[PDB]
Amino acid sequence: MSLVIPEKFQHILRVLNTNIDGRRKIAFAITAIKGVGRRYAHVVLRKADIDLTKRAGELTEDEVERVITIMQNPRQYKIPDWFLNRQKDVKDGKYSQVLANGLDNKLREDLERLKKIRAHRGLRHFWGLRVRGQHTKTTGRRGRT
Amino acid sequence: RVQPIKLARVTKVLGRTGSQGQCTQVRVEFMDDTSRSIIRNVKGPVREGDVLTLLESEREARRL
Amino acid sequence: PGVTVKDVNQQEFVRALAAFLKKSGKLKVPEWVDTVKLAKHKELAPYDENWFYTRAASTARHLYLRGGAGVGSMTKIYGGRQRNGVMPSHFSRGSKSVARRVLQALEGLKMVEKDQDGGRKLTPQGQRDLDRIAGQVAAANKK
Amino acid sequence: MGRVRTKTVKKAARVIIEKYYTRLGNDFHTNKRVCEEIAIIPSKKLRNKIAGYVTHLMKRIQRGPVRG
Amino acid sequence: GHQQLYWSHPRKFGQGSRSCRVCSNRHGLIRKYGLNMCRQCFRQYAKDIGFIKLD
Amino acid sequence: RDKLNNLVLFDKATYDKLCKEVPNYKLITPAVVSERLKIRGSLARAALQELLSKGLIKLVSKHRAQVIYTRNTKG
Amino acid sequence: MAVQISKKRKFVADGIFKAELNEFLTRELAEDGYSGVEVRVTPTRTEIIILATRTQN
Amino acid sequence: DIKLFGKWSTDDVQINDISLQDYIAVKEKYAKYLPHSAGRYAAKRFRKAQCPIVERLTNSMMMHGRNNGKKLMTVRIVKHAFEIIHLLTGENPLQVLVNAIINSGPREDSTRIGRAGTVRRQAVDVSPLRRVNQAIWLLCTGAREAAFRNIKTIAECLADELINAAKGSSNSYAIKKKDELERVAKSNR
Amino acid sequence: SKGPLQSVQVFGRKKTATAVAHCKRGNGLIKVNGRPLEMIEPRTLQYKLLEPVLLLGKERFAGVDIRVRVKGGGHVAQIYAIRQSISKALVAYYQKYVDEASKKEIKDILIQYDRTLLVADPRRCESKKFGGPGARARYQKSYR
RNA sequence: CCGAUAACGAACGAGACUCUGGCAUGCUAACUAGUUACGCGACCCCCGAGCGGUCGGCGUCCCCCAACUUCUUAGAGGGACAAGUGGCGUUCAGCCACCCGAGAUUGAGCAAUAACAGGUCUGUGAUGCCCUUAGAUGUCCGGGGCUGCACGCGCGCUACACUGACUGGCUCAGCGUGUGCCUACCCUACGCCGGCAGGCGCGGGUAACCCGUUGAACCCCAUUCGUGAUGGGGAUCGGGGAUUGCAAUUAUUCCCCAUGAACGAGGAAUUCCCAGUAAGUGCGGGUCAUAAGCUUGCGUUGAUUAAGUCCCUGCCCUUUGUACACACCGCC
Ligand SMILES: [Mg+2]
Ligand SMILES: [Mg+2]
Ligand SMILES: [Mg+2]
Repeated sequence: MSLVIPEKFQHILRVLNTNIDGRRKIAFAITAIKGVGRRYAHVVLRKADIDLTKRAGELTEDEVERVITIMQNPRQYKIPDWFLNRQKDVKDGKYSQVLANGLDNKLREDLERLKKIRAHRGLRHFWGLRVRGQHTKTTGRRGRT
Repeated sequence: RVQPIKLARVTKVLGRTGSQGQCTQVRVEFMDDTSRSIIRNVKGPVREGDVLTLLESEREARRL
Repeated sequence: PGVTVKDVNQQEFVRALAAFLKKSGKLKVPEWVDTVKLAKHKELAPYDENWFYTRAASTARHLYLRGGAGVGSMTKIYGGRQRNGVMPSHFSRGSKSVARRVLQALEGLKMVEKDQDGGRKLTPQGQRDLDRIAGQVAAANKK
Repeated sequence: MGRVRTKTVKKAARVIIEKYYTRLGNDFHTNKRVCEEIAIIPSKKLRNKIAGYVTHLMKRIQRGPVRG
Repeated sequence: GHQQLYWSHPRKFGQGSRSCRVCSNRHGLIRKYGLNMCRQCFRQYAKDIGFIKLD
Repeated sequence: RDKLNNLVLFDKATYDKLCKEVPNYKLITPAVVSERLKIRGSLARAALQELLSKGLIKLVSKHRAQVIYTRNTKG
Repeated sequence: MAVQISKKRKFVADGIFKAELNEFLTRELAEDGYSGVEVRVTPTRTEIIILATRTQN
Repeated sequence: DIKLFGKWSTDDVQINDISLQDYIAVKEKYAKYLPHSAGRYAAKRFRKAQCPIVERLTNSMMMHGRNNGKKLMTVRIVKHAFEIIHLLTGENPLQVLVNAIINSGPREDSTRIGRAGTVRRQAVDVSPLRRVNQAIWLLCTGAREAAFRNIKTIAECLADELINAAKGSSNSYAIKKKDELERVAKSNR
Repeated sequence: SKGPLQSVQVFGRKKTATAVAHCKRGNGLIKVNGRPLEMIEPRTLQYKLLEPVLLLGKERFAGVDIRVRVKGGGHVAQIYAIRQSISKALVAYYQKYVDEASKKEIKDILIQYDRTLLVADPRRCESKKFGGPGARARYQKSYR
């Protein structure tokens, strides 16, 4: 009841292969995982069915292992297929949500496959320019100098 | 050595001064000694009949 | 005293009605309540997990205040400013599906019905219970 | 500031005072009433400006001769 | 010249579909109230239509 | 003016001091109590409402942008 | 009326017709002392009267 | 009797200096139930004096773009500030506000055109209208610059700026700028 | 105690926000748009709406029955139009059905408190010109 | 304008004028605007209210079955003139202040004599002269380009945060558009399906009849966040879905999930502005198969400072100099 810090608390704690804060709210603290935003964190925690007002160190270890399974395998846990990151993948055609350095692997893969096929988007990516059709006469000068 | 602060009552406004009109010449007599009337240069919109604080008595207002 | 909903504070009245609909289990909810966004201009899910009962409570007094309010009327009512990112803000309407689900749920609850023209209106039992809860919440508010 | 009259209203007031003096008066409403009928002013604005100047000159002439 | 490609380009919309009803220019065309008029032309004929700068 | 690093929750040293010293000074507000005890501020609001439900203070304003509490009147 | 058009477009169309008519009559009777033209439109018929210097011409 | 914000009678107040006595509108006829009345007090000269002072407080409070049209927010701000100062002092919030205004008002300033070629800063006195304007402006901007980057709220900082100005505690923003202005007035009097 | 047809209808408007009060004989009660003034939406201005009745007290409001309908404008304009509608309707009903020798001592309180309670504010808006964002603000310019 | 006064009497521009806005419980009238009262209800009420209350529920032009215009609409008019009074002034033009008054300077349009070798031949079947005219600088179709980036300048939007952000709830606008001669392109309520962007079926509106009682934003009320480049910011970038079109890649637009960059109030410099004004804040029109970060209009919330000056920056007038008169881009 708005009590002191319990003994079973972690102020910095490890999830997958990266650490997340403890003082933050439980949903906002886990968005630091590279690939999950506020909406995904909130929906997977609502499916985790726990107290949302408690911080990240008040999450007991069984709740840790509970939330990570949901966040890793959303499609079995009634998460809508339109909610996911890798909808209709170009490799397997199977929806998934990519997290941490897995997302880094996927993005690097997209860049290098576009580079291999020598598409205009891939060439713009390699040259570091803009890829979404916007102008380049006046902007980007911070990144260029 | 420091002169005591007192008040002066505006009798009438003489004109605008300060090379930009920012100041306003006024004729004021102290209610403490109603015989003595001096010109002072004020800062801000001042009407006739209002009073204002004066930190000194000897000092008068020159042009500008 | 004959107390009508127009005689009571709406901030308290809405939560009173939502509490009543929470008490009565006849009202139905869709399974996607905890997942979907309430509008195009919303940036986050609603904080309350009873937001559906809140929505029904709001639209109940809205249809009481004026009838003929269809799904589009509900979405215009519940619409809000869209931040548009870097573009200047604008107005966007609410979700059509959430208005459809709430109005159809009230219709199944059978205190609202389709009119001789478009839109829906309260049954007399609807305002009967609305003024009942308004009277009891007014008594609790005053004393 | 900016309430000065014009020569068009001033001269017409002078002429009507000099020609029809006896009928005029010291009431503005009366002055505009007589002016409305004995003079042809297309506009109400010009009409009552003429009447006001006529009244002011009436106040002047009742206590001192003027250029009129 | 050949019948098929002399007009094969669709111009059922866009700026090429419409033109000024006075000078056939497609720039600054005013389509309000079905005017369909080049602006420098409408400023010329404004009095005739009945448009008056009341203010 | 380099870092705050406030306590998100209480401990042994802070909870007892809050309980013993809060009902003495005139101004009982979430921001002021956060300044005094280096607490987070969500915790300050929660602790203020828990102390109000304990009865060691009385509510004053209760506005959605800022609440005011005050020490008990002595009599 | 779905076949009929808005009153705004009606007045716009009539003004456009008057302008085109006046321009064409100018370019047609410039040497004939063209001065002006007017139209009285009634549902029965329209009467167009042309003011010129030499109506014999 | 007037009960601005439902309390804090304005009949028990007083002004120590006649110069601001006729230029403060906290009196019974210029006492309003709320600090919100657009009576067109800027239409001609010297009408902001007839404007009630607590209206002026929110008037000078709403500044700096993000809140430039909001009067209701500044009204609830002055409401909460009055509540806070009365809780932590016990005397009349309006009376202590008047005392804060009087303490903060800079009696002298400079003209900056004391000579034509070079800046000279001839020291001159201040009309009472400029006095009240400078005082309220300094207080409002003092609260603004007190609570821009902290947990401390605008109502709290307006309250304690008024308290510090009333007591002349030398740490208030308005008091400090007044002190600096008097210092430069003596510097180039 | 049974005189019928004792009714007036007095409007009050400011900034394209009109509010008409229908005043008639009845029990002392108040309602704007079918809800009491105490249950108004911007309650931070609720003292402005209860201000006219607290001026002369409920004693002269005990024998009156008034209902107001409001349309147009925004919230603050609605508030000001409502209060001036209330004051004007009360003073007009009073002057109509009883003597003005006692209407003076209620009109003078209103005028000495705030002229807007009986005289509407004429200022509405100014036109935006094609040189800048608004009525008098102009667009930027650069010489270099 | 007054006043001196070899000038008097005029004329144009200014003013005047037209429109705009506030005031008329005065007039003219309104089932394409309504308001009261009445009769049906519907519900709250019975402690008892009972001529109790709410209804943008239904009617009293469903025509015999009520009135009126207060609200709205727009015509005729009126109304404000420094009119009254105190003071200043040559006591003149006028100025300041105050009462009564809705209003004691509302905004605009038009704008002289002239000049700028100012801009436009790319607005024109306006136009002299010249260039080209069949391997066309005519014209049509296809593709690209008009977007392209070491850097520099201008107009803008977005923020930098707790005076805030998020969630929900309460909640009030006015300008104004809306189905097409070419020309195939309208505005849209309601019901259903989708989470969204969208799709389907039924209508209404060529318009004070429908969209629409324009349920807007901002703001207001509660919760959560907590000084952390943080739940501020959403730049960049990935994956996926719909819309328009013949065609979307150089991403047309919009939607969902993803990364979260700079940015912590801005050096020298410099813009705009006096009352419903700056500003914040949305909404219409123009653009349009698709569309606004632009612009033109409207509405909401709504201030600070000043009633002055020639210090700066420009402009005019008088005097003056001139060897200039093609008029200093001069002459020599
Ligand atoms: Mg003129
Ligand atoms: Mg993203
Ligand atoms: Mg010589």
